[PDB]
Amino acid sequence: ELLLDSNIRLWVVLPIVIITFFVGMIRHYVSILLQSDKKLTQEQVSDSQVLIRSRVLRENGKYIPKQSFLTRKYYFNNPEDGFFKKTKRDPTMLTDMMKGNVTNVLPMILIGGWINMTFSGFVTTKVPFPLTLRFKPMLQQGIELLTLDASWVSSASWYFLNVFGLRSIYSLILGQDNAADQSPADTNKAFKTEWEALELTDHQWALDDVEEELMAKDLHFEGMF
Amino acid sequence: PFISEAAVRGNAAVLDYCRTSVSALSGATAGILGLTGLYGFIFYLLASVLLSLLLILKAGRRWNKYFKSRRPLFTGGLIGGLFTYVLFWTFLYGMVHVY
Amino acid sequence: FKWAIELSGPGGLYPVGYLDKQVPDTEKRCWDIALGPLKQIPMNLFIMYMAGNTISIFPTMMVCMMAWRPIQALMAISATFKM
Amino acid sequence: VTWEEMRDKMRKWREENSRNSEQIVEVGEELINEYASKLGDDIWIIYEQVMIAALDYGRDDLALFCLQELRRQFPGSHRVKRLTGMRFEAMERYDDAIQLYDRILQEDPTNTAARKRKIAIRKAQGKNVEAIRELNEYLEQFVGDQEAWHELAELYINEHDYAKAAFCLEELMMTNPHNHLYCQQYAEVKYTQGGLENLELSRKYFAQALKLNNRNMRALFGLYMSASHIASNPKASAKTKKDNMKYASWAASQINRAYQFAGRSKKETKYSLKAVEDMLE
Amino acid sequence: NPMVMMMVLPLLIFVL
Amino acid sequence: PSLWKGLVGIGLFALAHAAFSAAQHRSYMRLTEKEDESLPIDIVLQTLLAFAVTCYGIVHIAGEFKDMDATSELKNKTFDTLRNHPSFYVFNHRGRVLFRP
Ligand SMILES: CCCCCCCC/C=C\CCCCCCCC(=O)OC[C@H](COP(=O)(O)OCC[N+](C)(C)C)OC(=O)CCCCCCC/C=C\CCCCCCCC
Repeated sequence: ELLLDSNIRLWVVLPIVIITFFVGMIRHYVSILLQSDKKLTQEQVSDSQVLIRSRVLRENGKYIPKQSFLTRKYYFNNPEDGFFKKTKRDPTMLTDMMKGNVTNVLPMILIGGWINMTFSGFVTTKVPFPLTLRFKPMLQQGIELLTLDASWVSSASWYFLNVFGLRSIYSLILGQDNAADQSPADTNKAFKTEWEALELTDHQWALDDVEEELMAKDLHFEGMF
Repeated sequence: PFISEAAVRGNAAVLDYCRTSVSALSGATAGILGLTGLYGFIFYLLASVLLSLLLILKAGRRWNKYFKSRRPLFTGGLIGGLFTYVLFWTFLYGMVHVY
Repeated sequence: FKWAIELSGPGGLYPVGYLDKQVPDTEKRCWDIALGPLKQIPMNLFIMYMAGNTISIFPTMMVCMMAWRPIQALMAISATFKM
Repeated sequence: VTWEEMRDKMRKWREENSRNSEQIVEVGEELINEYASKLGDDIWIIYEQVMIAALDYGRDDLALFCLQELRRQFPGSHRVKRLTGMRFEAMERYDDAIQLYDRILQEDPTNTAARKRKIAIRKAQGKNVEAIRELNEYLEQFVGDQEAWHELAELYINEHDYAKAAFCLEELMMTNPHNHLYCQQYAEVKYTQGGLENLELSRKYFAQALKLNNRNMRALFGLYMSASHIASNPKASAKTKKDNMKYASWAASQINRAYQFAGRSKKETKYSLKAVEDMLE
Repeated sequence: NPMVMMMVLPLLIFVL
Repeated sequence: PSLWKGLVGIGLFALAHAAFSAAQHRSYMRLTEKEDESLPIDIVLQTLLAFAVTCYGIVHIAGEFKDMDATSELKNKTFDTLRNHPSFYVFNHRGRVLFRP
């Protein structure tokens, strides 16, 4: 094998892991700090909630009798009722959203570049599987060796492996669906597509056969205590 | 019947937590043993099915109300487990066998 | 029934959604849905192939491209069929 | 009996909206007096309930303490502003509360708490018609608020416009298919509303509630009595007559079973037997 | 950094 | 029970000890340079047993599953709770007059 310097472990192996871990935590906390809810006026939230009600009705109107459902239909999509017909209406926001989208990966690549400069010229760890020789130019940046086994990796790619393999740990400790990783706008068209979709939808009163499917088996009663 | 989003999300979260922890531990163990190459990767698969067996024990009987099917027990987030497994494998095989 | 009490009677804008009058108003797509990804995948594949040295200088981009249109479709084959 | 135990009990008593003001105010006072510093900001939400209970409990002495702490901690906060509004309403001080809610609305129009509190003031003043109108107007901008929807249904039931209440309960079930309480309440409202054309819906929804929960024995004998009323109605057809007789017989069998279980669970005189003595009648 | 540029060009590609 | 948590701790400790042993054994080779190229049976058995016990503990530590059927936790919700509507509270009831003002 290779008699690697022990001091490479205490200052190039562990610090990379610590930096990656706490930079991920920093990124997640900065992401939650930056997020601010955009101000919404009454009309937009009102129409969003209205289409929410329409979609949930389309989903589970089976538990509602037929006359109530077709009255819903009359109210939603019918000339005479009027609803769904008489219901319609470098920039800072683009720069802000582009910067927010950029800040999810670019800080990782900048940290990688800084690590590649700072820790250039080492052999940090041996990747325990035989990587291909054609992968040499990116795993072993800063090394002039030629016959060195491809399984030996410099600092930058070791940090990259660390940042790829630590997202699951982030989900483990930080919380479910954390933001530390590496990876309606228009209502008129929404109104029209809801119109067409709920026109295409049908009715099936799920209570037409509940009694017969209930009469078949006795009612569970144990555990009353 | 009537699935509840919160409960299924909690079940997915606990399964993912168990998978991530077991994959990290398996990486640490494979690094400890000094397994190298394909023989290492197979071990991970073995570890995975071991976890599956444990999950089968954890769900146990009457699991039909816990999951629609046993499939997420076996192949639930396998690649996410593999990434952390290889990370911890490299970590331990580096700070145990290389030096 | 000796205790059949009736509680209805007087009914008093109207609540939203209410309407008093009782109105009496009342292969194939799968082929296109499958051919969608079958035609969109080569586009990303063609872009990645035409990248050339750019793809070689971008090891992560190739993996993302191969996992976006392909791989994911194979992984979500059951989901694609169910959709 | 450790502070974690009463903290968890308070959390449970908050998750489901209970109104046992005495117990919750006692536990909250104990928590904020003995174990106030034993845990962090998690008592702050408690400081909400504790005052509301106080206003429910009538013990206004600690309401000022909680309000002053929250205000000194959270200046210019809409939640604390609504909380001050409730404090004002505790003594029927309505004009100042209305002015405060109007100020909150003009400071933030998307806030929903102020509208609910102002209509609560209106319904406390007895102006039921204007309260109903205000709720109808408020829903026109916030369709989908389940709590206000159920409150409007309850107000309509109290004022006895059972058609509107039934409609609101129907749309509530649209929102929540899986809650058997809504199904039971709607079955009751429909049964109260009219006759066979509504009795069929009432019995169907009672059966649906029973399917969604076997223990809702309230809805069990509600279905039983609805079937019995359908049977007694002359307008019922012969096939409908025999169908509802079968439903009533099944419901009676289930009632005897349920009361037999009520019997084996406890140990006393057989009132449940007396109870099924009613069913045999 | 040549590495930073060669790894941020895919980032622009990843966004697009 | 809570002891499960304690169990997993010792498991990690066991694994940690294995690491030390492995390190020492590596030094062995780094001072023996013989054609052994094999770990002691004791260390591999200890590592495998620690892995088994730690994984079994972790499975318990993960928590308890939750049922998908939405009518599970809602079964015990009596009608006396769902009707309260905390936002629409009214304080013109007999509670204030009956109790100490
Ligand atoms: C030899 C290599 C092995 C690698 C070790 C990783 C696996 C070891 C894991 C777990 C054992 C600890 C068991 C203690 C119980 C913790 C969970 C619990 O049921 O108790 C609850 C509380 C609070 O729940 P929560 O919201 O915080 O959990 C997140 C919630 N969820 C999972 C839904 C997202 O738990 C708490 O006390 C807060 C603490 C939560 C657990 C902290 C452990 C994570 C810390 C470090 C992990 C790796 C960082 C360094 C490794 C770098 C090497 C590359």
